[PDB]
Amino acid sequence: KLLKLLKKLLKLLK
Repeated sequence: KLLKLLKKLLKLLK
């Protein structure tokens, strides 16, 4: 789902 996609993109900045 596109909700877990937000966590997959978060590790690219945090």
